[PDB]
Amino acid sequence: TLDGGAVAAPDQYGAKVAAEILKKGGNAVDAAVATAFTLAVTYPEAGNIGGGGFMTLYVDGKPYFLDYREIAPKAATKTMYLNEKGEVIENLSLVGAKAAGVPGTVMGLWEAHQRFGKLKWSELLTPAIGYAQTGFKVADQQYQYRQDAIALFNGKTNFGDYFGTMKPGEVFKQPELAKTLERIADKGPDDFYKGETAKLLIAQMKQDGGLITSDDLVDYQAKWREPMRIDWQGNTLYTAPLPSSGGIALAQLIGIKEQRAADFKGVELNSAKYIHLLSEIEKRVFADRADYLGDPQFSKVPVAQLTDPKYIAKRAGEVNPDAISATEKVRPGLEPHQ
Amino acid sequence: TTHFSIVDKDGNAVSNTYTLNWDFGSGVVVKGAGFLLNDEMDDFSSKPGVANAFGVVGSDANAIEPGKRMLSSMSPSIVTRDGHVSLVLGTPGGSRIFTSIFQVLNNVYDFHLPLEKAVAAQRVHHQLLPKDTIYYDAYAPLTGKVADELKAMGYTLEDQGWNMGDIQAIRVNGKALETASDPRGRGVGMVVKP
Repeated sequence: TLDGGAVAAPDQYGAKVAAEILKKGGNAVDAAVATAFTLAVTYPEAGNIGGGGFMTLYVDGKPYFLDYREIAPKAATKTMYLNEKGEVIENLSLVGAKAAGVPGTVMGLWEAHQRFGKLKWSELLTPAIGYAQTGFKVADQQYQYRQDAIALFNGKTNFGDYFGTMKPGEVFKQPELAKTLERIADKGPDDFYKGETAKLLIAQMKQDGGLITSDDLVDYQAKWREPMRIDWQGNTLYTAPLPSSGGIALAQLIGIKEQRAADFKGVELNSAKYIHLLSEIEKRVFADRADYLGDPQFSKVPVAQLTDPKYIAKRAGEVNPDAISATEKVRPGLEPHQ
Repeated sequence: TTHFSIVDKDGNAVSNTYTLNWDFGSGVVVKGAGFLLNDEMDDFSSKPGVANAFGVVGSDANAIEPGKRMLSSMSPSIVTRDGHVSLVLGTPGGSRIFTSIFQVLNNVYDFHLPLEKAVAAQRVHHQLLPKDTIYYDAYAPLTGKVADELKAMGYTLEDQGWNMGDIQAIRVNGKALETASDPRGRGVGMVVKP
Protein backbone atom coordinates (compact mmCIF):
# COMPACT_ATOMS: atom_id res chain seq x y z
CA THR A 1 0.00 0.00 0.00
CA LEU A 2 2.06 2.87 -1.41
CA ASP A 3 1.60 6.65 -1.15
CA GLY A 4 -0.06 6.40 -4.57
CA GLY A 5 0.60 5.23 -8.10
CA ALA A 6 2.78 6.68 -10.79
CA VAL A 7 3.39 6.80 -14.53
CA ALA A 8 6.35 7.76 -16.67
CA ALA A 9 5.17 7.97 -20.27
CA PRO A 10 6.84 9.19 -23.49
CA ASP A 11 4.32 11.98 -24.05
CA GLN A 12 1.82 14.06 -22.10
CA TYR A 13 -1.19 12.14 -23.40
CA GLY A 14 -0.03 8.71 -22.30
CA ALA A 15 0.82 10.14 -18.89
CA LYS A 16 -2.57 11.82 -18.48
CA VAL A 17 -4.47 8.69 -19.47
CA ALA A 18 -2.47 6.38 -17.19
CA ALA A 19 -3.02 8.77 -14.29
CA GLU A 20 -6.76 8.96 -14.92
CA ILE A 21 -7.11 5.17 -15.12
CA LEU A 22 -5.21 4.76 -11.84
CA LYS A 23 -7.36 7.42 -10.21
CA LYS A 24 -10.53 5.72 -11.51
CA GLY A 25 -9.53 2.48 -9.78
CA GLY A 26 -7.76 0.59 -12.53
CA ASN A 27 -4.59 -1.28 -11.69
CA ALA A 28 -1.22 -0.91 -13.41
CA VAL A 29 -2.30 -3.28 -16.18
CA ASP A 30 -5.53 -1.39 -16.88
CA ALA A 31 -3.48 1.81 -17.01
CA ALA A 32 -0.88 0.19 -19.30
CA VAL A 33 -3.51 -0.99 -21.78
CA ALA A 34 -5.15 2.43 -21.93
CA THR A 35 -1.73 4.09 -22.28
CA ALA A 36 -0.66 1.76 -25.07
CA PHE A 37 -3.80 2.45 -27.10
CA THR A 38 -3.45 6.20 -26.45
CA LEU A 39 0.11 6.25 -27.76
CA ALA A 40 -1.04 4.34 -30.84
CA VAL A 41 -2.89 7.57 -31.62
CA THR A 42 -0.64 10.31 -30.22
CA TYR A 43 2.80 8.74 -30.84
CA PRO A 44 2.34 7.14 -34.30
CA GLU A 45 6.08 7.00 -34.99
CA ALA A 46 6.31 4.20 -32.40
CA GLY A 47 3.13 3.75 -30.39
CA ASN A 48 1.05 1.39 -32.45
CA ILE A 49 -1.51 -1.25 -33.14
CA GLY A 50 0.42 -2.38 -36.25
CA GLY A 51 3.65 -3.42 -34.51
CA GLY A 52 4.60 -5.45 -31.44
CA GLY A 53 6.39 -5.33 -28.14
CA PHE A 54 7.06 -6.80 -24.72
CA MET A 55 5.53 -6.28 -21.27
CA THR A 56 7.27 -7.08 -17.97
CA LEU A 57 4.90 -7.17 -14.98
CA TYR A 58 5.07 -7.55 -11.23
CA VAL A 59 1.61 -8.36 -9.85
CA ASP A 60 0.80 -9.41 -6.28
CA GLY A 61 4.45 -10.21 -5.60
CA LYS A 62 4.98 -12.34 -8.73
CA PRO A 63 6.85 -11.53 -11.97
CA TYR A 64 5.38 -12.06 -15.44
CA PHE A 65 6.45 -11.45 -19.03
CA LEU A 66 4.21 -11.13 -22.10
CA ASP A 67 5.72 -11.49 -25.59
CA TYR A 68 3.67 -9.81 -28.31
CA ARG A 69 6.51 -9.52 -30.77
CA GLU A 70 5.64 -9.78 -34.46
CA ILE A 71 6.15 -13.08 -36.29
CA ALA A 72 7.41 -13.66 -39.81
CA PRO A 73 4.59 -14.32 -42.29
CA LYS A 74 4.19 -17.95 -43.31
CA ALA A 75 5.38 -17.08 -46.83
CA ALA A 76 8.64 -15.55 -45.54
CA THR A 77 11.88 -17.16 -46.67
CA LYS A 78 15.51 -16.98 -45.61
CA THR A 79 16.61 -15.11 -48.74
CA MET A 80 13.55 -12.89 -49.28
CA TYR A 81 15.53 -9.62 -49.12
CA LEU A 82 18.30 -10.66 -51.55
CA ASN A 83 18.39 -9.98 -55.28
CA GLU A 84 19.47 -12.40 -58.02
CA LYS A 85 23.13 -11.61 -57.21
CA GLY A 86 22.58 -12.46 -53.53
CA GLU A 87 22.97 -8.83 -52.42
CA VAL A 88 20.60 -7.15 -49.97
CA ILE A 89 17.92 -5.13 -51.77
CA GLU A 90 18.07 -1.55 -50.49
CA ASN A 91 15.32 -0.86 -47.94
CA LEU A 92 13.24 -3.92 -48.87
CA SER A 93 13.28 -4.99 -45.20
CA LEU A 94 12.53 -1.41 -44.03
CA VAL A 95 10.14 0.28 -46.51
CA GLY A 96 6.89 -1.17 -47.86
CA ALA A 97 4.64 -4.09 -47.13
CA LYS A 98 7.23 -6.89 -47.33
CA ALA A 99 9.06 -5.29 -44.37
CA ALA A 100 6.12 -6.06 -42.05
CA GLY A 101 5.88 -8.81 -39.48
CA VAL A 102 2.45 -9.98 -38.31
CA PRO A 103 1.33 -7.37 -35.73
CA GLY A 104 1.08 -8.46 -32.10
CA THR A 105 0.16 -5.36 -30.09
CA VAL A 106 -3.64 -5.75 -30.08
CA MET A 107 -3.35 -9.40 -29.02
CA GLY A 108 -0.74 -8.57 -26.38
CA LEU A 109 -2.80 -5.78 -24.79
CA TRP A 110 -5.84 -8.08 -24.85
CA GLU A 111 -4.00 -10.91 -23.13
CA ALA A 112 -2.56 -8.62 -20.44
CA HIS A 113 -6.00 -7.20 -19.70
CA GLN A 114 -7.74 -10.59 -19.84
CA ARG A 115 -5.36 -11.88 -17.21
CA PHE A 116 -4.94 -8.94 -14.79
CA GLY A 117 -7.29 -6.08 -15.66
CA LYS A 118 -9.91 -4.75 -13.24
CA LEU A 119 -11.75 -2.35 -15.56
CA LYS A 120 -13.79 -3.13 -18.67
CA TRP A 121 -11.89 -3.50 -21.93
CA SER A 122 -14.05 -0.90 -23.65
CA GLU A 123 -13.30 1.67 -20.89
CA LEU A 124 -9.61 1.38 -21.65
CA LEU A 125 -10.09 2.27 -25.34
CA THR A 126 -12.31 5.34 -24.79
CA PRO A 127 -9.35 7.70 -24.16
CA ALA A 128 -7.51 6.68 -27.33
CA ILE A 129 -10.72 6.85 -29.36
CA GLY A 130 -11.16 10.38 -28.07
CA TYR A 131 -7.69 11.50 -29.15
CA ALA A 132 -8.32 9.90 -32.53
CA GLN A 133 -11.72 11.58 -32.96
CA THR A 134 -10.88 15.06 -31.66
CA GLY A 135 -7.11 15.14 -32.04
CA PHE A 136 -3.83 15.77 -30.27
CA LYS A 137 -1.10 18.38 -30.73
CA VAL A 138 1.87 17.35 -32.86
CA ALA A 139 5.28 17.47 -31.19
CA ASP A 140 8.47 19.07 -32.51
CA GLN A 141 10.36 15.79 -32.77
CA GLN A 142 7.33 14.31 -34.54
CA TYR A 143 7.39 16.95 -37.26
CA GLN A 144 11.11 16.36 -37.75
CA TYR A 145 10.68 12.58 -37.94
CA ARG A 146 7.77 13.01 -40.35
CA GLN A 147 9.86 15.31 -42.58
CA ASP A 148 12.45 12.52 -42.78
CA ALA A 149 9.78 9.87 -43.39
CA ILE A 150 8.15 11.77 -46.27
CA ALA A 151 11.55 11.75 -47.98
CA LEU A 152 12.30 8.06 -47.36
CA PHE A 153 8.78 6.84 -48.17
CA ASN A 154 7.44 9.21 -50.82
CA GLY A 155 6.56 8.06 -53.36
CA LYS A 156 6.74 4.41 -52.35
CA THR A 157 3.95 4.10 -49.75
CA ASN A 158 0.67 5.80 -48.85
CA PHE A 159 2.24 7.44 -45.78
CA GLY A 160 1.60 10.95 -47.07
CA ASP A 161 -2.09 10.20 -47.58
CA TYR A 162 -2.55 9.90 -43.80
CA PHE A 163 0.31 11.74 -42.08
CA GLY A 164 1.20 14.47 -44.58
CA THR A 165 -1.03 16.92 -42.72
CA MET A 166 0.87 16.61 -39.42
CA LYS A 167 2.19 20.04 -38.49
CA PRO A 168 3.74 20.94 -35.13
CA GLY A 169 1.37 22.57 -32.68
CA GLU A 170 -1.65 21.77 -34.87
CA VAL A 171 -4.41 19.39 -33.82
CA PHE A 172 -4.11 16.16 -35.81
CA LYS A 173 -7.23 14.00 -36.10
CA GLN A 174 -7.39 10.37 -37.24
CA PRO A 175 -10.97 9.42 -38.10
CA GLU A 176 -10.32 6.01 -39.64
CA LEU A 177 -8.17 4.96 -36.69
CA ALA A 178 -10.93 6.07 -34.30
CA LYS A 179 -13.34 3.71 -36.03
CA THR A 180 -10.74 0.92 -35.89
CA LEU A 181 -10.31 1.44 -32.14
CA GLU A 182 -14.10 1.51 -31.67
CA ARG A 183 -14.26 -1.88 -33.40
CA ILE A 184 -11.48 -3.20 -31.14
CA ALA A 185 -13.33 -1.86 -28.09
CA ASP A 186 -16.56 -3.54 -29.20
CA LYS A 187 -15.30 -6.79 -30.76
CA GLY A 188 -11.95 -7.30 -29.04
CA PRO A 189 -8.92 -8.58 -30.94
CA ASP A 190 -11.26 -10.54 -33.24
CA ASP A 191 -11.72 -7.31 -35.20
CA PHE A 192 -7.99 -6.96 -35.84
CA TYR A 193 -7.22 -10.61 -36.58
CA LYS A 194 -10.52 -11.99 -37.96
CA GLY A 195 -12.90 -9.11 -38.74
CA GLU A 196 -13.23 -5.81 -40.56
CA THR A 197 -9.75 -4.62 -39.65
CA ALA A 198 -8.18 -7.94 -40.67
CA LYS A 199 -9.89 -7.70 -44.06
CA LEU A 200 -8.56 -4.17 -44.58
CA LEU A 201 -5.04 -5.24 -43.64
CA ILE A 202 -5.23 -8.17 -46.06
CA ALA A 203 -6.53 -5.89 -48.81
CA GLN A 204 -3.53 -3.63 -48.19
CA MET A 205 -1.13 -6.57 -48.47
CA LYS A 206 -2.72 -7.72 -51.73
CA GLN A 207 -2.42 -4.18 -53.10
CA ASP A 208 1.21 -3.69 -52.02
CA GLY A 209 2.63 -7.17 -52.67
CA GLY A 210 2.80 -8.00 -48.98
CA LEU A 211 2.90 -11.47 -47.49
CA ILE A 212 0.49 -11.35 -44.56
CA THR A 213 -2.58 -13.52 -45.06
CA SER A 214 -5.71 -14.34 -43.14
CA ASP A 215 -3.94 -17.49 -41.96
CA ASP A 216 -1.12 -15.38 -40.54
CA LEU A 217 -3.51 -13.17 -38.55
CA VAL A 218 -5.66 -16.02 -37.24
CA ASP A 219 -2.57 -17.96 -36.09
CA TYR A 220 -1.02 -15.06 -34.19
CA GLN A 221 -0.68 -15.65 -30.45
CA ALA A 222 0.96 -13.61 -27.73
CA LYS A 223 3.08 -15.76 -25.44
CA TRP A 224 3.50 -15.59 -21.69
CA ARG A 225 7.09 -16.43 -20.77
CA GLU A 226 9.14 -16.60 -17.62
CA PRO A 227 11.01 -13.29 -17.28
CA MET A 228 14.78 -13.15 -17.13
CA ARG A 229 15.88 -12.88 -13.50
CA ILE A 230 19.17 -11.20 -12.56
CA ASP A 231 20.34 -11.01 -8.93
CA TRP A 232 22.97 -8.50 -7.81
CA GLN A 233 23.70 -6.66 -4.54
CA GLY A 234 20.49 -7.92 -2.92
CA ASN A 235 18.32 -6.71 -5.80
CA THR A 236 16.42 -8.80 -8.32
CA LEU A 237 16.05 -7.43 -11.85
CA TYR A 238 13.23 -8.90 -13.96
CA THR A 239 13.64 -8.19 -17.65
CA ALA A 240 12.96 -9.54 -21.13
CA PRO A 241 13.97 -13.13 -22.01
CA LEU A 242 14.32 -14.45 -25.54
CA PRO A 243 13.27 -13.36 -28.16
CA SER A 244 14.80 -10.27 -26.62
CA SER A 245 18.58 -10.22 -26.42
CA GLY A 246 18.41 -7.67 -23.64
CA GLY A 247 17.91 -10.02 -20.71
CA ILE A 248 20.94 -12.14 -21.56
CA ALA A 249 22.86 -8.96 -22.37
CA LEU A 250 21.99 -7.39 -19.01
CA ALA A 251 22.89 -10.61 -17.18
CA GLN A 252 26.33 -10.47 -18.82
CA LEU A 253 26.78 -6.70 -18.51
CA ILE A 254 25.91 -6.61 -14.80
CA GLY A 255 27.68 -9.89 -14.02
CA ILE A 256 30.89 -8.89 -15.81
CA LYS A 257 30.89 -5.39 -14.35
CA GLU A 258 30.62 -6.86 -10.86
CA GLN A 259 33.50 -9.23 -11.64
CA ARG A 260 35.65 -6.25 -12.67
CA ALA A 261 34.71 -4.13 -9.65
CA ALA A 262 38.41 -3.55 -8.94
CA ASP A 263 38.86 -1.84 -12.33
CA PHE A 264 35.85 0.45 -11.78
CA LYS A 265 36.85 1.63 -8.29
CA GLY A 266 37.75 5.30 -8.33
CA VAL A 267 36.82 5.78 -11.99
CA GLU A 268 34.45 8.66 -12.61
CA LEU A 269 31.27 8.23 -14.59
CA ASN A 270 31.86 8.84 -18.31
CA SER A 271 35.57 9.26 -18.01
CA ALA A 272 37.52 7.74 -20.89
CA LYS A 273 38.46 4.75 -18.72
CA TYR A 274 34.80 4.22 -17.75
CA ILE A 275 33.64 4.29 -21.37
CA HIS A 276 36.55 2.10 -22.48
CA LEU A 277 35.65 -0.48 -19.84
CA LEU A 278 31.98 -0.51 -20.83
CA SER A 279 32.99 -0.93 -24.48
CA GLU A 280 35.23 -3.86 -23.59
CA ILE A 281 32.33 -5.64 -21.88
CA GLU A 282 29.99 -4.78 -24.76
CA LYS A 283 32.39 -6.32 -27.29
CA ARG A 284 31.77 -9.71 -25.66
CA VAL A 285 28.03 -9.26 -25.23
CA PHE A 286 27.59 -8.52 -28.92
CA ALA A 287 29.83 -11.45 -29.94
CA ASP A 288 27.45 -13.86 -28.16
CA ARG A 289 24.36 -11.94 -29.35
CA ALA A 290 25.22 -12.35 -33.02
CA ASP A 291 26.12 -16.05 -32.76
CA TYR A 292 23.52 -17.57 -30.42
CA LEU A 293 20.34 -15.56 -29.97
CA GLY A 294 16.98 -15.80 -31.67
CA ASP A 295 13.46 -17.11 -31.30
CA PRO A 296 13.80 -19.80 -28.57
CA GLN A 297 11.29 -22.15 -30.22
CA PHE A 298 13.30 -22.23 -33.49
CA SER A 299 16.76 -23.20 -32.19
CA LYS A 300 18.15 -24.67 -28.98
CA VAL A 301 19.52 -21.43 -27.56
CA PRO A 302 22.05 -22.08 -24.71
CA VAL A 303 20.50 -19.51 -22.37
CA ALA A 304 21.70 -21.12 -19.14
CA GLN A 305 25.26 -21.53 -20.46
CA LEU A 306 25.47 -17.85 -21.49
CA THR A 307 24.25 -16.72 -18.04
CA ASP A 308 26.03 -19.20 -15.76
CA PRO A 309 28.30 -17.42 -13.23
CA LYS A 310 31.35 -19.45 -14.21
CA TYR A 311 30.89 -18.36 -17.83
CA ILE A 312 30.39 -14.71 -16.86
CA ALA A 313 33.62 -14.88 -14.85
CA LYS A 314 35.50 -16.29 -17.86
CA ARG A 315 34.24 -13.55 -20.16
CA ALA A 316 35.03 -10.93 -17.52
CA GLY A 317 38.68 -11.99 -17.65
CA GLU A 318 38.86 -11.00 -21.34
CA VAL A 319 38.17 -7.33 -20.62
CA ASN A 320 41.30 -5.28 -21.24
CA PRO A 321 41.23 -2.29 -18.84
CA ASP A 322 44.23 -0.60 -20.50
CA ALA A 323 43.81 -0.94 -24.28
CA ILE A 324 41.24 -1.85 -26.94
CA SER A 325 40.95 -5.58 -27.55
CA ALA A 326 41.52 -6.83 -31.08
CA THR A 327 37.99 -6.81 -32.53
CA GLU A 328 39.00 -9.62 -34.85
CA LYS A 329 39.84 -11.82 -31.82
CA VAL A 330 36.61 -11.41 -29.81
CA ARG A 331 34.77 -14.71 -30.22
CA PRO A 332 31.39 -16.18 -29.29
CA GLY A 333 32.10 -17.47 -25.82
CA LEU A 334 30.81 -21.05 -26.19
CA GLU A 335 32.80 -21.71 -29.38
CA PRO A 336 34.99 -24.84 -29.19
CA HIS A 337 38.65 -24.21 -29.87
CA GLN A 338 42.02 -25.89 -29.75
CA THR B 1 10.21 2.28 -30.44
CA THR B 2 8.84 3.76 -27.22
CA HIS B 3 8.60 2.79 -23.55
CA PHE B 4 6.37 3.53 -20.54
CA SER B 5 6.48 2.51 -16.89
CA ILE B 6 3.61 2.30 -14.39
CA VAL B 7 3.27 1.48 -10.70
CA ASP B 8 -0.07 1.32 -8.93
CA LYS B 9 -0.90 2.02 -5.28
CA ASP B 10 -0.86 -1.73 -4.52
CA GLY B 11 2.78 -2.01 -5.60
CA ASN B 12 2.02 -3.70 -8.91
CA ALA B 13 4.13 -2.57 -11.85
CA VAL B 14 4.14 -2.69 -15.64
CA SER B 15 7.12 -1.89 -17.84
CA ASN B 16 6.12 -1.87 -21.52
CA THR B 17 8.29 -1.34 -24.61
CA TYR B 18 6.62 -1.55 -28.00
CA THR B 19 7.43 -0.42 -31.48
CA LEU B 20 7.02 -0.32 -35.24
CA ASN B 21 10.85 -0.61 -35.37
CA TRP B 22 11.95 2.51 -37.25
CA ASP B 23 9.99 5.76 -37.07
CA PHE B 24 6.58 5.14 -38.66
CA GLY B 25 7.60 1.57 -39.43
CA SER B 26 7.22 0.46 -43.04
CA GLY B 27 5.39 3.65 -44.01
CA VAL B 28 2.41 1.50 -45.11
CA VAL B 29 -0.96 2.58 -43.75
CA VAL B 30 -3.83 0.08 -43.84
CA LYS B 31 -6.34 1.85 -46.07
CA GLY B 32 -9.67 2.27 -44.32
CA ALA B 33 -8.20 1.48 -40.88
CA GLY B 34 -5.63 4.24 -40.51
CA PHE B 35 -2.72 2.54 -38.71
CA LEU B 36 0.86 1.97 -39.81
CA LEU B 37 2.48 -1.41 -40.27
CA ASN B 38 5.82 -2.21 -38.67
CA ASP B 39 9.08 -2.79 -40.51
CA GLU B 40 10.18 -5.27 -37.84
CA MET B 41 11.47 -7.79 -40.39
CA ASP B 42 14.77 -5.90 -40.54
CA ASP B 43 15.56 -7.20 -37.03
CA PHE B 44 16.14 -10.62 -38.59
CA SER B 45 19.49 -11.28 -40.20
CA SER B 46 18.88 -10.94 -43.95
CA LYS B 47 22.27 -12.42 -44.81
CA PRO B 48 24.94 -13.91 -42.52
CA GLY B 49 27.38 -11.28 -41.29
CA VAL B 50 25.64 -8.38 -43.06
CA ALA B 51 24.57 -5.64 -40.68
CA ASN B 52 20.98 -4.45 -40.44
CA ALA B 53 19.88 -0.84 -39.97
CA PHE B 54 21.22 -0.84 -36.39
CA GLY B 55 24.60 -2.29 -37.38
CA VAL B 56 23.99 -5.68 -35.73
CA VAL B 57 24.66 -9.01 -37.45
CA GLY B 58 23.48 -12.62 -37.17
CA SER B 59 23.52 -16.00 -38.87
CA ASP B 60 21.38 -19.11 -38.28
CA ALA B 61 19.73 -18.41 -34.91
CA ASN B 62 18.20 -15.12 -36.12
CA ALA B 63 17.66 -16.01 -39.78
CA ILE B 64 14.22 -15.47 -41.32
CA GLU B 65 11.86 -18.42 -40.92
CA PRO B 66 8.07 -18.55 -41.23
CA GLY B 67 6.29 -17.96 -37.94
CA LYS B 68 9.47 -16.86 -36.18
CA ARG B 69 9.95 -13.88 -33.85
CA MET B 70 12.81 -11.62 -34.89
CA LEU B 71 15.47 -10.98 -32.26
CA SER B 72 14.89 -7.79 -30.30
CA SER B 73 16.89 -5.54 -28.02
CA MET B 74 13.82 -4.26 -26.16
CA SER B 75 14.29 -4.79 -22.43
CA PRO B 76 11.35 -3.56 -20.31
CA SER B 77 12.63 -3.96 -16.77
CA ILE B 78 11.46 -4.10 -13.15
CA VAL B 79 13.89 -4.13 -10.22
CA THR B 80 12.61 -5.52 -6.94
CA ARG B 81 14.24 -5.71 -3.53
CA ASP B 82 12.93 -7.95 -0.77
CA GLY B 83 9.87 -8.78 -2.85
CA HIS B 84 8.83 -5.17 -3.48
CA VAL B 85 9.10 -3.12 -6.65
CA SER B 86 11.97 -0.66 -6.31
CA LEU B 87 12.62 0.60 -9.86
CA VAL B 88 10.73 0.36 -13.18
CA LEU B 89 12.46 1.41 -16.40
CA GLY B 90 12.91 0.87 -20.12
CA THR B 91 13.80 2.73 -23.29
CA PRO B 92 13.69 2.69 -27.08
CA GLY B 93 16.87 2.76 -29.09
CA GLY B 94 17.26 -0.45 -31.09
CA SER B 95 20.61 -2.09 -30.35
CA ARG B 96 21.32 0.68 -27.79
CA ILE B 97 18.42 -0.27 -25.49
CA PHE B 98 20.10 -2.62 -23.07
CA THR B 99 23.40 -0.69 -22.95
CA SER B 100 21.35 2.40 -22.08
CA ILE B 101 19.50 0.57 -19.31
CA PHE B 102 22.84 -0.76 -18.07
CA GLN B 103 24.22 2.78 -17.86
CA VAL B 104 21.15 4.06 -16.00
CA LEU B 105 21.40 1.14 -13.54
CA ASN B 106 25.08 1.92 -12.97
CA ASN B 107 24.22 5.58 -12.43
CA VAL B 108 21.56 4.73 -9.82
CA TYR B 109 23.17 1.78 -8.03
CA ASP B 110 26.92 2.50 -8.36
CA PHE B 111 27.19 6.27 -8.75
CA HIS B 112 24.11 6.83 -6.52
CA LEU B 113 22.83 9.65 -8.66
CA PRO B 114 19.34 11.07 -8.19
CA LEU B 115 17.04 9.41 -10.70
CA GLU B 116 16.68 12.58 -12.82
CA LYS B 117 20.46 12.88 -13.10
CA ALA B 118 20.87 9.14 -13.73
CA VAL B 119 18.56 9.46 -16.75
CA ALA B 120 19.90 12.81 -18.00
CA ALA B 121 23.54 11.72 -17.88
CA GLN B 122 25.47 11.32 -21.11
CA ARG B 123 25.15 7.83 -22.55
CA VAL B 124 27.35 6.19 -25.20
CA HIS B 125 27.26 2.90 -27.03
CA HIS B 126 29.61 0.28 -28.48
CA GLN B 127 28.61 -3.00 -30.12
CA LEU B 128 31.74 -4.71 -31.57
CA LEU B 129 30.67 -3.99 -35.14
CA PRO B 130 31.34 -1.43 -36.52
CA LYS B 131 34.86 -2.10 -35.28
CA ASP B 132 35.95 0.08 -32.37
CA THR B 133 33.14 2.59 -32.98
CA ILE B 134 31.55 4.39 -30.02
CA TYR B 135 28.27 6.14 -30.78
CA TYR B 136 27.05 9.32 -29.10
CA ASP B 137 24.05 11.61 -29.60
CA ALA B 138 23.82 15.36 -30.07
CA TYR B 139 22.05 15.74 -26.72
CA ALA B 140 25.35 14.85 -24.95
CA PRO B 141 28.11 14.48 -27.54
CA LEU B 142 31.54 13.16 -26.67
CA THR B 143 33.83 16.18 -26.41
CA GLY B 144 37.03 17.57 -24.96
CA LYS B 145 39.46 15.54 -22.90
CA VAL B 146 37.45 12.30 -22.84
CA ALA B 147 36.92 12.34 -26.62
CA ASP B 148 40.62 12.98 -27.28
CA GLU B 149 41.54 10.18 -24.86
CA LEU B 150 39.20 7.69 -26.51
CA LYS B 151 40.42 8.67 -29.98
CA ALA B 152 44.02 8.36 -28.77
CA MET B 153 43.10 4.80 -27.73
CA GLY B 154 42.01 4.10 -31.31
CA TYR B 155 38.26 4.46 -30.97
CA THR B 156 36.21 6.05 -33.71
CA LEU B 157 33.56 8.42 -32.33
CA GLU B 158 30.39 9.05 -34.33
CA ASP B 159 27.22 11.05 -33.83
CA GLN B 160 24.59 8.41 -34.60
CA GLY B 161 22.13 11.13 -35.62
CA TRP B 162 19.34 10.31 -33.16
CA ASN B 163 19.10 10.51 -29.42
CA MET B 164 20.48 7.65 -27.32
CA GLY B 165 17.24 6.33 -25.90
CA ASP B 166 14.28 7.82 -24.07
CA ILE B 167 14.26 6.34 -20.58
CA GLN B 168 10.99 6.44 -18.64
CA ALA B 169 11.50 5.37 -15.04
CA ILE B 170 9.74 5.11 -11.68
CA ARG B 171 11.60 4.70 -8.39
CA VAL B 172 9.88 3.46 -5.21
CA ASN B 173 11.41 4.38 -1.85
CA GLY B 174 9.45 2.75 0.91
CA LYS B 175 5.96 4.10 0.29
CA ALA B 176 7.08 7.13 -1.78
CA LEU B 177 7.33 7.24 -5.58
CA GLU B 178 9.26 9.44 -8.01
CA THR B 179 9.30 9.55 -11.80
CA ALA B 180 11.89 10.53 -14.37
CA SER B 181 11.36 11.26 -18.06
CA ASP B 182 14.40 11.43 -20.30
CA PRO B 183 15.29 15.01 -21.36
CA ARG B 184 16.08 13.52 -24.78
CA GLY B 185 12.35 13.10 -25.40
CA ARG B 186 9.02 14.73 -24.60
CA GLY B 187 7.95 12.41 -21.80
CA VAL B 188 5.94 13.27 -18.72
CA GLY B 189 5.71 11.59 -15.34
CA MET B 190 3.05 11.92 -12.67
CA VAL B 191 2.45 10.59 -9.17
CA VAL B 192 -1.23 9.97 -8.45
CA LYS B 193 -2.61 10.03 -4.92
CA PRO B 194 -4.69 6.95 -4.06
